[PDB]
Amino acid sequence: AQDVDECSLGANPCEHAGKCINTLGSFECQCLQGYTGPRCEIDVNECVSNPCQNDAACLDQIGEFQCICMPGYEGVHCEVNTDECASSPCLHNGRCLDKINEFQCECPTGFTGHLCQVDLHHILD
Amino acid sequence: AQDVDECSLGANPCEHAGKCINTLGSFECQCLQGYTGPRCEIDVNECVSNPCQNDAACLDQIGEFQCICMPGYEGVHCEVNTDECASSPCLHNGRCLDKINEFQCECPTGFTGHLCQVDLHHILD
Ligand SMILES: [Ca+2]
Ligand SMILES: [Ca+2]
Ligand SMILES: [Ca+2]
Ligand SMILES: [Ca+2]
Ligand SMILES: [Ca+2]
Ligand SMILES: [Ca+2]
Repeated sequence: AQDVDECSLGANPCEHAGKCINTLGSFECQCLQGYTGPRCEIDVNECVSNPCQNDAACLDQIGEFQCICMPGYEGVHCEVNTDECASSPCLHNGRCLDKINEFQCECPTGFTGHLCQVDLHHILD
Repeated sequence: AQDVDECSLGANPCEHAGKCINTLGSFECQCLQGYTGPRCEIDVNECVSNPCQNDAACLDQIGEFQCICMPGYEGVHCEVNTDECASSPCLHNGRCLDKINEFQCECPTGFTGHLCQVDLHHILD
């Protein structure tokens, strides 16, 4: 069959607050974001297409995914390698190299270590 | 010429406290470590043979050299890459990888970041 407005019997036949739209012989559901199926029964797996980059963990949530980034990465898809050289950390005209969740200073001659702190022209004795 | 004991005239003809040994027609100097030359005049350059490894700075000193190591290296010749994994820093059965003046933790599934602190099996909600 059958001629009836399924949207007017009582409870909403569409799950997860979808909008019920009557048709002749059936009905249709206008689903909210993140829900699928004839009656919006399914919570879509937003992680199914592997959106999280750089070995991030994908969290399948309500109408969205969340990425948990590997250290040193950021962004919605963990697509951004954080720039550790942004604060220009190298002393004495050292050159900063960005790495993963860290930086490297390329010190000029006569200077060492991590931040080029040690003056070796200073070894005056 | 000439017949004379150069070691008995007065001052020591050998520099840098070398031992004066008389010979017929001359004399010879028995130099202390780090000195060379007929009269021990020269302070040997202990850095001449490039003893300092891994881009270390060589200091030419009295009868010895000293190496100034690049960060993460140690030893007389800076030949030792310091083992940062010695203290077993990785939490939750993470695997430690030794690097230069740093370490990397290879976390098992469900754990992140530097020391594998973050439990993601814990994202219970
Ligand atoms: Ca109908
Ligand atoms: Ca979902
Ligand atoms: Ca970076
Ligand atoms: Ca003599
Ligand atoms: Ca010397
Ligand atoms: Ca190391």
